[PDB]
Amino acid sequence: MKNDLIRPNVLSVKIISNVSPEMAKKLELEPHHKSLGLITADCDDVTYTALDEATKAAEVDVVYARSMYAGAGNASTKLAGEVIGILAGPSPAEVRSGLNATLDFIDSGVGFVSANEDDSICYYAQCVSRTGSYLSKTAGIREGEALAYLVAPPLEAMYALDAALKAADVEMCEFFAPPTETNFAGALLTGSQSACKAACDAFAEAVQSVASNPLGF
Amino acid sequence: MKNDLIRPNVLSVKIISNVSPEMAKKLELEPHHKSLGLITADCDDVTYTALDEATKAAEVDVVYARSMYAGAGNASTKLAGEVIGILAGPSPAEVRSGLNATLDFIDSGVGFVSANEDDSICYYAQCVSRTGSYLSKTAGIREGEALAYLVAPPLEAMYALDAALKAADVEMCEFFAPPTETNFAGALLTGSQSACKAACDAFAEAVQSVASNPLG
Amino acid sequence: MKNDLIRPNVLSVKIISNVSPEMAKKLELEPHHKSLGLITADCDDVTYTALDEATKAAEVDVVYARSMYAGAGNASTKLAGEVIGILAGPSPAEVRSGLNATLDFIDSGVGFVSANEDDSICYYAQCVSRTGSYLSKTAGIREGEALAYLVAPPLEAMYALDAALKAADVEMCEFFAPPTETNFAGALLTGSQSACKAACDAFAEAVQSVASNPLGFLEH
Ligand SMILES: [Cl-]
Ligand code: NA
Ligand code: NA
Repeated sequence: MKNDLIRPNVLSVKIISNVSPEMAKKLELEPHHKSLGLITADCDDVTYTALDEATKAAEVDVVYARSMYAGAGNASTKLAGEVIGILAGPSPAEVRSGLNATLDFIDSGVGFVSANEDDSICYYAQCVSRTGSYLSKTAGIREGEALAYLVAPPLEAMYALDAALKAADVEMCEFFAPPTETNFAGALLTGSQSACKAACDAFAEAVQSVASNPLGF
Repeated sequence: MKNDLIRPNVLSVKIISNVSPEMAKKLELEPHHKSLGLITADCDDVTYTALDEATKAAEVDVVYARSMYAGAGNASTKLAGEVIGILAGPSPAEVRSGLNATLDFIDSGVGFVSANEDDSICYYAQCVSRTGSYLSKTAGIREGEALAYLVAPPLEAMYALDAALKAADVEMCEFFAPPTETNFAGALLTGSQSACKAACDAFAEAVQSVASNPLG
Repeated sequence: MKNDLIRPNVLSVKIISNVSPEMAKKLELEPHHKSLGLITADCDDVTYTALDEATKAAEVDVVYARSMYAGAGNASTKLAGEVIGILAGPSPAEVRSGLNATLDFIDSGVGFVSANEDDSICYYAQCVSRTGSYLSKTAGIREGEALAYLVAPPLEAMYALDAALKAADVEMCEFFAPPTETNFAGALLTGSQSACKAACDAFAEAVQSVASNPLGFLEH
């Protein structure tokens, strides 16, 4: 239904001790990163937000994070979902803490929101009040600054990003040009917490406007 | 069934009147681009042809044109389809004129055509008699010159492109190396209108030939 | 079930005699690339291995080879599968021999293997004893050198690759970072034949290990 949360799910979790030199080199790991935590899930941008939160709760860095082509609904295998993330830390203890924090966030009630009856249009309008080390690096902002994390399907996102930019004193940090691997689009916007919230609200309203009247021009 | 039109459908259309500077930058718009026209549909190359047609009698530029991964049949949301296009113009009125032209073309009877009994193989063989500003730029020809816009699934397209090039006095301008985002392939060929027509006919026949004997 | 072969299937095969010069240029064909063999199939990495074999068996080069987005299961048309390969040679006969060698290999018993009961996790762990001209070029090794060709879905692959690198005296030549077009991941590793074989076995076991307990420590 409209305004329902689309529930995100974790599919697979694994820890590696004493990562191989070859893999460390290929992943451009820092010397302290001896352990890796792997995770996959069926919702990419929620998971990216979750991994960022994990960098606040534990001594881990996000060293790999990528989306799958055509989204979770089109996965051909059980554990692929639509995202893989890799946390790195000095030992399995730090990594375990980071994975647990990631899991907790994914199960916290955050998620994409449905814009219609059969949940075939949905969006993400998440105000991150304090970034961790991953989304702050992605956006090119100081760790701890706020972000509006806005994602919707391609036309909805372009229309709604424009509305969001006009509604608040925010800057465009990163543009996810359509298509992302999952055939969405969006942006990371920064500003005061107030400004990011205003942008989130305006984005949500604008996506809903297009969902309610897709051919109205 | 074979030779049936695969009807293209427009899914969403919206106009942005006074585009924000932040978006103008990320989209690399020109200073005279004040308004945007957004469109999505369930068939990309038809939409690209329609956008180009819109540039012919309206002051609009195609500033964004991208296809969706794995095509319209694999779309996960209702309005994504398999293409997004953005027109930019001096005003919302002129953008609307541009979109009106685009929509008219998409509904004109152009489209992908089925090559077999269950429509599981299809192709585009469109003679663009007179290009606009978009496809002429893409192919590297003069606005107003002709193109054969040829698209099919990957093996069929390679086989049929060779057939078209042998059949007609045309040059390859742009090659859509397999896979495009939709897992198709094709090319833009240029030449006289009669040569592009001869290319189109030969392409269609060759795609049909492969569909009829894919392992021979 | 676990250890079942996922049978690879060829969907289309065609020969172009005397390719038009216009095509020949865009495909980056060489003066002796006068004719083309085209093949599509529903399994990409087995086809890449097969095309590499063809370069040993016949006077052909692999001039084009790409995977389709989101894999064969999501193909929208009948013949797209998840891979297109193009062989080129001096004559239709050498291309014909090339394609015959490709087809022979694809039906040889090679393939992805299931890691679980419903075959929803699968992997490729192929020891190429002696590379042809295609995979050697891809890996940056000399033709004739051995490779472990390792592919699995993203988490399984990252885990099992790291396991294979620890298990055997191999080096990573090429990393297929997740996602490939098919939403898999893997690598080409080189070393002696026995070492590549050791990496393959280690890769396969590590993928099976994840498949048998996808949620790791959450499940203990
Ligand atoms: Cl674990
Ligand atoms: Na699908
Ligand atoms: Na079974």
